[PDB]
Amino acid sequence: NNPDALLSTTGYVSIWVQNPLVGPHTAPASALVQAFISAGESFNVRLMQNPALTS
Amino acid sequence: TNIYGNGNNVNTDVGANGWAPTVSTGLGDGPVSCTPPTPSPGDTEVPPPRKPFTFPAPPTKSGSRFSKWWEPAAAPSSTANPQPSLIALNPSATQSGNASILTGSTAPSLLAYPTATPVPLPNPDEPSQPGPSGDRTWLLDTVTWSQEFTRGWNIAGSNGMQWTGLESLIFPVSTDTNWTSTSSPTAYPLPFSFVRAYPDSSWAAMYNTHSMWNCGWRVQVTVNGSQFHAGALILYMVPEATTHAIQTARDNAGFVFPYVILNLYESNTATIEVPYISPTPNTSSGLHAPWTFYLQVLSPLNPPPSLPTSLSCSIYVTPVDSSFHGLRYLAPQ
Amino acid sequence: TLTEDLDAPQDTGNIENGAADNSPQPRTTFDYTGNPLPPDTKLENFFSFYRLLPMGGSGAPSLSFPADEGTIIPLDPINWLKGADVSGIAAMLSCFTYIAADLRITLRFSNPNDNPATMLVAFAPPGATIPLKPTRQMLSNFYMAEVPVSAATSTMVSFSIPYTSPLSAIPTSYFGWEDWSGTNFGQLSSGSWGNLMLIPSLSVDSAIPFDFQLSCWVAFGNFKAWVPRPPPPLPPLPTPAANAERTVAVIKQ
Repeated sequence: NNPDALLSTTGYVSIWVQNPLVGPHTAPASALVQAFISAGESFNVRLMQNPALTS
Repeated sequence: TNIYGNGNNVNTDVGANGWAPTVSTGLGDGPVSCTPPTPSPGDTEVPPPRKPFTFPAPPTKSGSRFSKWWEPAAAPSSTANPQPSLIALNPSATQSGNASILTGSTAPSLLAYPTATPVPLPNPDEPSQPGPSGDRTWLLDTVTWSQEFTRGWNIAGSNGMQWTGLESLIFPVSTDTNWTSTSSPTAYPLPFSFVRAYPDSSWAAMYNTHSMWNCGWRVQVTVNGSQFHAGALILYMVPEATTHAIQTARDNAGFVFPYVILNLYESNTATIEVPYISPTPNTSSGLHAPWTFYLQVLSPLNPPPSLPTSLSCSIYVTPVDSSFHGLRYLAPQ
Repeated sequence: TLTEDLDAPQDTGNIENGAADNSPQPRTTFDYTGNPLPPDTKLENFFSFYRLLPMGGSGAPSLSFPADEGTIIPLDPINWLKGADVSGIAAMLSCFTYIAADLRITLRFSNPNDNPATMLVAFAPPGATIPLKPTRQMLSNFYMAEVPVSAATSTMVSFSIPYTSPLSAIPTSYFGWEDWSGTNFGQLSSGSWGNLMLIPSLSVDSAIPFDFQLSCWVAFGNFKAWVPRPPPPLPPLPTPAANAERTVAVIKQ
C-alpha cells in the first residue's frame, strides 16, 4: 500500500541497448530476451504474514 | 689505469662516471656531469598503481645542516597458441571499480608500458584519493562508424576536440568555441574531454579544486559487427603532442605508439593500459593534458550488401589509482 | 632439421595485441642463429657525436647578428623542431618525447671584416632573467668565456653544460599552456638548458660595423630518452616507370 517508501525498496534495475543487432539478411528480424529472477545465496526472510498482494 | 678509458667501446666521452676526484683537476679537464639528489622522503608517489604513500624519510625532524652563526653549538602473440576467429567461444571479462564488461570471441588487451618505480614527492602533504566514484568505467560519447571513411579518418564522437582546436585552444580550456564547428571532432585529449560531460562524478568534483592530479588511464572500445562484416580500427593513445608533429595525413609509421588493432575479423573489443607519462611528478590541473586518444580506420568496412551501411560503437574511458595534492578555491578548469 | 616433416609447426599468429612477435620461424633445413649487436645502436654512443643544429626559429644553418648587439640563442628543444628539416639533429630528437643529457655545444663564428675581436659568451641557467639590453658588467656574473677570434675568420670553441632543468625530463613536445593566465601555448620556456647570450667587442671600434656570422654543433652526452614517437617522414624515391619493380614495391595488381 506504500510502495514508494523507505526500507520498502532498493534501487531500480534496467536493460539498455548499446550496440544494436547486426546480422546477415537471411537471419531473423528480431530476438527476444527473457529475464529470470531467482534469489541467490544469503537471501533470508522472517515474520509470517498473509500473502501481501490480495490485501 | 685509473679513471681512464671512460665511456668504453667508443672513441668519445659518454660521461660514464658522473664524478671523479680526477676530472676538473687543475692539470686536466673533462666534461662535467650530474648525480641523483635523493630529496630524502615524501609520500613516495609516482606511477600508478605502485604508489605506497608511506614516507621513507623521518618525519618532523627538520634537522637542517649548516651551523647558524648565532648559535653556540648545535647538532604475448606467441605462435604456440593462436587466438581463434570470432566464431569460437573463448570467454573473457575485464572488470573495474564496480562496472564490468563481458566479452565473447577474442579480446586483445595489453598493458602499454610496464609500471615504473616510485620516487619521493617534492611537496609534503597527504594525497586524497577516491575509491569509485572516480573509478569503474565511464562511458564517453558513442561514435558512429560510416562506410565512406577512407584510411586514417580519425573518427570521434561529440566530446572530442576539433582539429583546429588541437592548435590555439585558447583560455580557459573549454570555451565551446573550439568544440563546435562543421565536421568534428578529430580526437579527444584524455584529461580535458573526460571532465567535460562528467562534472557530477567525484573525479570531476576533484581535479577542479585540487590543483595537481595523478592518474593512470585505460581506454576501451567495443564494436560488434555481424559475422559477415569486415574492417579494422586502431587505438593509438598518443602521448602529448600537437597532431601536426604527431601525425599528418600519413599515419604510416604510427605504430610506434600503443596500438592494439581492433580487426573486426576476429575481435569485438580492445583495451589499453597506460601509465601516465608527464614531466614532474604531478601535472597541474586545468592545463597540460598528457594523453590523447585517437581512433583510426585501417581498412574501410564494406558491409554485406542489402544491409545498412553504418555501424555503431562506443568508447569506455576510466582512471586508474587516482591521486591529488593541495587544495584551493573551486576553479572551473 | 630432418628435411621433410609432416607435423612441423605453423607460422600463424596474432599481431593484434600491441606486442609484436619477431622471433624467426623454425623452418626445416634452416639453422637460424643470433648475432652479436655492434655498438653503434646504443643511444648514449650514438648521440655523443657532434651534429649541426638549425639556428633560431627558422632559416638554418647560420645566424648573423649585427655587432654591438647580443643574440640569446635559445636552447629549447621545442624551438628547434619548428621549421625543422626532415633530416638532421632537428628531426632525430622528434623520435623521443623526453630527453635528459648534459648538452655540449661547440660554436664557431667568422668575422668578415679584418680586425681581431673577442666574443664574451655567457650561460644563463634556466630559468634566469635575460637582460633586455646586455651590458658587460651585467652579463658577466652568470658564467664567462672569452673567445679570441682570428682576424681572418673561423675561430671555434666548445662548452660543457650539466643538466640544470628542474623538470627532470625536458619535453620535446608539450600539449598545454605555460602561463596560468597568459597564452604561450604549446611550449615551455623553463625546460631547456639556459640560454647563450653573447656580446661582441671591438677595440679599434672602426666604422662599417658589419655583421658576424656563426653556426654551432651540438652533441648530447650521458643520454636518456624515455618514451618513443614515430620518426619523421622521408620523401620516397621517384618511380622510373621504364622498368619498375627493380626498386619500389609495386601494388594493387
